[PDB]
Amino acid sequence: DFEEIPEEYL
Amino acid sequence: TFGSGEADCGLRPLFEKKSLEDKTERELLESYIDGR
Amino acid sequence: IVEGSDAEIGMSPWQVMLFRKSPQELLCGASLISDRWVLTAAHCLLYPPWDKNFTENDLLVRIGKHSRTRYERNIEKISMLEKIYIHPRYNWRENLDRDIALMKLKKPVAFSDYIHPVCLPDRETAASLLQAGYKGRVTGWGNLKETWTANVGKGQPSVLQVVNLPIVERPVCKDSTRIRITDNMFCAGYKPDEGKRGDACEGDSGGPFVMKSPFNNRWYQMGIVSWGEGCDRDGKYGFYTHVFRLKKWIQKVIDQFGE
Ligand SMILES: *C(=O)[C@H](CCCCC(=N)N)[C@H]1c2ccc(-c3cccc(OC)c3)cc2C[C@@H]1O
Repeated sequence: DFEEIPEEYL
Repeated sequence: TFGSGEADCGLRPLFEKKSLEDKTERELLESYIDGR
Repeated sequence: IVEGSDAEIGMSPWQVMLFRKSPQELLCGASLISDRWVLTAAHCLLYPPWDKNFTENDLLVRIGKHSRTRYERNIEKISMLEKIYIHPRYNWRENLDRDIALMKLKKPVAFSDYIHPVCLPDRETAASLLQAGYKGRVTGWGNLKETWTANVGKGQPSVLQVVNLPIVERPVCKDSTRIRITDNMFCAGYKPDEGKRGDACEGDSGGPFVMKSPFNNRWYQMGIVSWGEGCDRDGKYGFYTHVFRLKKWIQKVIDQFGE
């Protein structure tokens, strides 16, 4: 449901 | 140190710091035995 | 939030989203109390009956938000956790007494128009403001309608919602429920007669109950959204962790490291 966040946050 | 830094706490950049009120904060303040 | 409305922008710049990072979901609300410390409910992280047990690497904190589901590209800040602290006497076996937890962020957030900490109360702010009949304010991105009984009528909000609720007398609180109520809790909400409605609901746990002081115009966090039976059910009330009664542990842990 959430928009995709930047992969430096994972 | 001051608080945990702040010190600045609880004053919102877009409201208290510009002397602007939000839409419902009057309801809160009026329940505090109104005040005067 | 049930029967609330949309927050204004920058209305609650201490609101935090607790977000898990696979599957991507909102867990809970939370609040920013300094540049490095977030306050939430312990049950957001740790609840053995339901095999819930999050650690730091399971979670992201998101700060500065308004939209529930958008990545708010030049506005929100996402942060990682370095340490979770739960109250050592949180009572998940019985009644969620001492429902509190501190999170240390890996590195400090910068403040902005959208990101700004709330104050914690002192003795005289607590004494004066925590009185039955006085209204506080609750915010969050939780359900709009009852979900431990999953609902329609709209479901989930697009934007941060707000509701203002009265504190209720301790006897009416204790007489509304079969759960044993402690001094570390208070309840809030409108009575069946009073005409007005409103409540927190699922997805809202962990977030702030705040009041504004009439003496110095600052916002103080008086409670954490903790528990309640249903959402907005008549003759039921929301329960909140009493932030002032647990402030020594808060200080204790942010003084011990404390760096
Ligand atoms: C958190 O998101 C959610 C709801 C908090 C707001 C509820 C409200 N004010 N109506 C959590 C919730 C709610 C209730 C319980 C519960 C019910 C009865 C007895 C309990 O033990 C004391 C708990 C549990 C929870 C966990 C949800 O995450």
